[PDB]
Amino acid sequence: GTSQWLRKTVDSAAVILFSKTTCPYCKKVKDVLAEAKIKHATIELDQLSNGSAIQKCLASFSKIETVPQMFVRGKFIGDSQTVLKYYSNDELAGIVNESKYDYDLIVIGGGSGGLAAGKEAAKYGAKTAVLDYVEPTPIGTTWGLGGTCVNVGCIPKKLMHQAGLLSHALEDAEHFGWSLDRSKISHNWSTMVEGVQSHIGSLNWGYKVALRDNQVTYLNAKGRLISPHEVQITDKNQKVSTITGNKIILATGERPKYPEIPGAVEYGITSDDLFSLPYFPGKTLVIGASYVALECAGFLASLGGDVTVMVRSILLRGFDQQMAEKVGDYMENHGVKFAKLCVPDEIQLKVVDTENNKPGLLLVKGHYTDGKKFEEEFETVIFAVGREPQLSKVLCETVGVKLDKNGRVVCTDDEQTTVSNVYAIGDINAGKPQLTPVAIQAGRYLARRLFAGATELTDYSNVATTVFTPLEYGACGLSEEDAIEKYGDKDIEVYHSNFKPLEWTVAHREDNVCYMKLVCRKSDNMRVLGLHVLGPNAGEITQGYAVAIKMGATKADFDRTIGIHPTCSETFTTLHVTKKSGVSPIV
Amino acid sequence: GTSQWLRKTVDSAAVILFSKTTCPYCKKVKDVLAEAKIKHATIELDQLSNGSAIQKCLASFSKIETVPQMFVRGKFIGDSQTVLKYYSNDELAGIVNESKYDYDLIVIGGGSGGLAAGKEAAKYGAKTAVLDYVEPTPIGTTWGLGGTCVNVGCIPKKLMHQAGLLSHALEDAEHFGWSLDRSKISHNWSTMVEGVQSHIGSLNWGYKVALRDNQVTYLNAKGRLISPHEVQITDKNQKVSTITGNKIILATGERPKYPEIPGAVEYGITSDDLFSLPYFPGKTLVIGASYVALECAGFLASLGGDVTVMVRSILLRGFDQQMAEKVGDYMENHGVKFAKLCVPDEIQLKVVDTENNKPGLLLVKGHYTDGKKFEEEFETVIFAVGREPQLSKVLCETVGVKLDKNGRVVCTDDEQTTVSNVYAIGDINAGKPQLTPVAIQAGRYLARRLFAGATELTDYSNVATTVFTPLEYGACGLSEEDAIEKYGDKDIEVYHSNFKPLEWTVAHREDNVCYMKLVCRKSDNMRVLGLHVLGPNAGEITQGYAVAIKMGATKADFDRTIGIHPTCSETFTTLHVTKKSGVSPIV
Ligand SMILES: Cc1cc2nc3c(=O)[nH]c(=O)nc-3n(C[C@H](O)[C@H](O)[C@H](O)COP(=O)(O)OP(=O)(O)OC[C@H]3O[C@@H](n4cnc5c(N)ncnc54)[C@H](O)[C@@H]3O)c2cc1C
Ligand SMILES: Cc1cc2nc3c(=O)[nH]c(=O)nc-3n(C[C@H](O)[C@H](O)[C@H](O)COP(=O)(O)OP(=O)(O)OC[C@H]3O[C@@H](n4cnc5c(N)ncnc54)[C@H](O)[C@@H]3O)c2cc1C
Ligand SMILES: COCCNC1CCN(C(C)=O)CC1
Ligand SMILES: COCCNC1CCN(C(C)=O)CC1
Ligand SMILES: COCCNC1CCN(C(C)=O)CC1
Ligand SMILES: COCCNC1CCN(C(C)=O)CC1
Repeated sequence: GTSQWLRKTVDSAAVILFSKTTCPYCKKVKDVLAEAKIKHATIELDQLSNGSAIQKCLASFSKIETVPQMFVRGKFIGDSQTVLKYYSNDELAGIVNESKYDYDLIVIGGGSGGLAAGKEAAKYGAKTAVLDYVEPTPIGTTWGLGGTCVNVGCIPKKLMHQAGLLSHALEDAEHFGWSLDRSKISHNWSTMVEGVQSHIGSLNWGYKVALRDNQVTYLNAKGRLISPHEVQITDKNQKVSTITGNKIILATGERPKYPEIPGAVEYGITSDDLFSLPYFPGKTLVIGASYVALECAGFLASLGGDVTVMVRSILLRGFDQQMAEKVGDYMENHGVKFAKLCVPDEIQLKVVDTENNKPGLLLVKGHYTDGKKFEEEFETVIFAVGREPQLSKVLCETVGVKLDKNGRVVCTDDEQTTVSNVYAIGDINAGKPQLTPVAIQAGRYLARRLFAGATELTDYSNVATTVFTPLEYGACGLSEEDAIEKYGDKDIEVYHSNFKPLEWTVAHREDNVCYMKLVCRKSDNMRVLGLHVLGPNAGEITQGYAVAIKMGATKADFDRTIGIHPTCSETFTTLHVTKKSGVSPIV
Repeated sequence: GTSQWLRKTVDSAAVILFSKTTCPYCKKVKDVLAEAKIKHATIELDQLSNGSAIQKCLASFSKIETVPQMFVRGKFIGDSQTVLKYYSNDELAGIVNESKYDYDLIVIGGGSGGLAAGKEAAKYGAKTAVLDYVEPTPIGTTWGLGGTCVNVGCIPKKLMHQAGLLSHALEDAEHFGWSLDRSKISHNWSTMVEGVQSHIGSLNWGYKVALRDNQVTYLNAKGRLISPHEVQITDKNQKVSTITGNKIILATGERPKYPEIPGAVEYGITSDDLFSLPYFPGKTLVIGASYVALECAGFLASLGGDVTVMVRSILLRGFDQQMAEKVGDYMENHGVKFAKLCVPDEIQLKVVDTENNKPGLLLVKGHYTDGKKFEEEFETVIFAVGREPQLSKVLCETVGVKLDKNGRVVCTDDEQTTVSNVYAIGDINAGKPQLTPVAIQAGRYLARRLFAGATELTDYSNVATTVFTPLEYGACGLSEEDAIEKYGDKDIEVYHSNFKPLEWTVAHREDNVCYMKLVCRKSDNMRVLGLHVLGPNAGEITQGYAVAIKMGATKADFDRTIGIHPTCSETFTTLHVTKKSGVSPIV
């Protein structure tokens, strides 16, 4: 038990000191390592109820039972007198750098998860390398260090969402007394892109500085695992070489899919291209119905564009479908057109003019599920029909890492693959929510278990989400249909209400469009199984409730907590209308 | 136990039916009452684990042990056969209206608490009257039904706060690509007031409609309790009369104080006057340092005004003083001037011109705590030096209701005064947080205990707050200094961080001004004693965390919950820098 943990810790830590906070001999070893700038993990035995037991187990490796004890990569180095001897004789630098491998850790993929894992491991003295490379899109788009979220995801998406939101603030201002005239103001796409891209540039540079300051080696190279400990790297000159590492973390993410039709790759774009596009897209077709599709369509319309969304079946598959329909209804009332139950069959009438900053023109042909035909011209066509990994480029199948039927890595609950020294984190971890804060938490927690003897696992359940459509949708836990499927309609109670933000009153916005509900399990003290809210700032509203749901909140916990007035969020503290009662939810 | 509860319930309920959901004789009595439009409370004995015991106790009043049993104001009316007999013989209307008093409930005060209490009591068949009157301010300002929050408080304050916030949205828009020029846009005060006042007007009317639709009598009259059951009312013609009631709820609120100096009442105004002022105040002095003072100063500056705040000692006395100082520092960097350690001694140079919509001009003289002199001219002087009840106008001291040294009503934990049939709720309840949602919860819960046999008490602990200064400040639980005083510095750990909203990046706003912290008790599993956040949308951020603190969240509960990205609120899920460590909190 304790003995099993200690063996695992000693074997995988790079440099680790067993100590006590009250021991001057430990302090003198700490000072020597600090001064030689040797980084290491420290385990303070007097701060663990298990400490006396661990102290005895140490003797199985060192034959001594006292503190301090220093280990390097599984080898007992010495006690106080012995470490200071190596220091005085200038033997200590060569002792702590001695390794069977080039690196204690190689991270393949320099995005949300991989950067977090790499920086946290180097905190504890692991010799670490982070590999990152960006395969260009079909039209040649590329970007800097940091992954999908930073460069072509959460960060630019929310900044352009904010640009769309400011449209409505400009309209609202006249009602609150400001002298501007909204009808005489227009938007400049290229000015917005320049500002967004300048912020992303500071993030790329910030990550390079952070790695250098943690003594992490950054290689801008394409990595391929060719045996359990060997990574083949190809650089920007196509020079090829091999590096070795003790532990391997796979963190290579995903990229957008294209449908298998004529013209798609040649004449359409994806979200990868949109966030740095030099010209306004113009009349735009978005094919797909995921949150990427709806978020992108939504801000394009708020920035004055003519936007159509082509929906194969339903909006936001996998989310609560009542809330998905209210989301789409809001977008349709505020400009966005929808081609429902429709798929494309083929896509060129005019070539893009990059010198004069003008889109081309495309003819899109498709059909509806009843057989009727679709045909219409667009300047830009954006595909948002999902994302997939490409692990055949990352992973020789003879290494023995097991993949599932979607090509994602099958992992134990501590992120281990079927090869004992190889782990996987982030979007390529089969079955996990595909989100940036999940990837960061997995990576940081994993590095602590490998190199600092930590035990805490990542908790993947009830992770909250927000869809940043023009009216935002936040959620935590089960959709209503999923709760009813799992427990039965008789055992589910739903409390709900419409609401109107106070900010919408003087501005003359709509009365009964914002909405919220709690899905509860009757037979478990009315436990809150799922929380759902459509309204402004939905992400800020939802976040704090995710802690309470993590601890098992019930309806009674929401009732006894007092609201903050005036806010949108306070409506959750006084809900009382149930769906079973048939009483209207309007304000 | 059960017997004691049942006696209390039967004695104070107006009309109550003891029933079972599976009994057709109960359903036929329900239908008869429903059809005669007799409102009543219902207690379903098969839905309480205590039901069999209650069924036997019923026989102490009726000599029968079966359901249904109908009671009116403490008197057993009959079983099924007997109730339908009264109905068939047209004796039932006169049986349920029979009362020793005019009303089952008289509520004195028609604001946040009083309106909530009155409407909830009439739900259960209590014959109810709500009295409301608005004493005019020194210059003659008055307003309609609904209390301080609706008319001269939370509602207009936040709407003018929103008007100030839109200033910064107008500036931000150019950076996000919109073609407006902020420097050429001005604000029109009277246009804003017209819109704010139109919304308040719809609230006044909405409350009158709601009372009529619940069969509550609304009397626009000044009430005075002259004996335990007698209320003297004076109407708008000074006609005087007396009405009687079984239960009395006092809910009369507070009004602004004036300092005892020459010129204050004659030439200054308070928040009561500001929210409907026909002209822009111009160059304005705000005397005081409470949240009212800072909120009002803050939006006046955002609307283009020249604003000074005169502070006797500290800002936001009673709130966390580190956060109070960051609040004030932000206001000072964005325009607001401060006269620190200063008090006024006397206040006319020009009379207000109401025909041409122009303020007057005043000379203010004062002194600093070291003895130096203050002297300066202002167009408007606003006093925000606290609020107080005036219960000598509400309450003959011979009734025997006990007051504390501040003139607030001393209450038991179920809101009872020292007179057994008289209760107090809202701002006049001594020792309670003075907030609109506390008053609403107290009133609704109290009406259910009086007239529906409920037992749940209002929980007054750890009630969250938000100060709507230009940069908002939300909090829940203990300030840091209060936690250190109660538990000792050694037992307190503080995790904190600066942050920057993603929306501030492209807009080039400040890097290290937003701030958050968790104050935790080491010896109680790092329990979160207090949460503090300075930033945009602080009220929406804080609300949901109040549920988790109500259930006793620890630091580990915050760590294991995953963030929503990108939001301000997610920074609470990854805090790690402690104050004890001395590590900088900057981004
Ligand atoms: C449009 C869009 C919007 C999104 N919005 C949000 C949002 O609001 N909130 C949220 O939580 N999530 C959002 N996401 C999801 C989020 O981007 C991902 O969940 C997250 O980036 C996953 O991180 P990761 O570490 O798994 O991979 P990534 O961040 O994708 O990083 C992987 C990196 O590895 C590189 N790489 C690949 N193969 C190799 C190789 N062989 N050698 C070297 N390097 C390689 C890739 O080029 C990339 O740089 C969004 C995603 C998209 C597409
Ligand atoms: C400027 C300002 C801003 C505020 N902002 C907020 C905020 O953002 N959030 C928040 O939670 N709280 C806020 N508050 C506090 C909130 O207004 C009060 O806590 C709340 O109104 C208390 O309600 P109440 O029922 O106790 O009394 P009130 O709402 O004051 O109602 C009492 C009513 O009784 C009437 N009355 C008095 N005497 C008699 C009599 N003898 N006969 C008949 N009627 C009588 C009064 O005229 C009044 O109409 C603010 C207060 C102020 C002053
Ligand atoms: C067969 O190997 C091709 C490798 N592709 C990439 C292209 C250039 N890369 C970078 C670092 O941009 C790294 C290698
Ligand atoms: C005065 O010059 C105006 C610029 N001419 C542009 C050239 C490019 N055009 C395209 C590509 O359709 C549009 C007209
Ligand atoms: C001595 O009694 C004076 C009563 N003052 C008020 C003035 C007029 N009121 C209203 C309802 O506006 C009610 C009575
Ligand atoms: C053309 O008329 C302009 C209005 N004249 C106003 C009259 C009132 N004045 C005061 C009260 O100072 C200011 C000048």
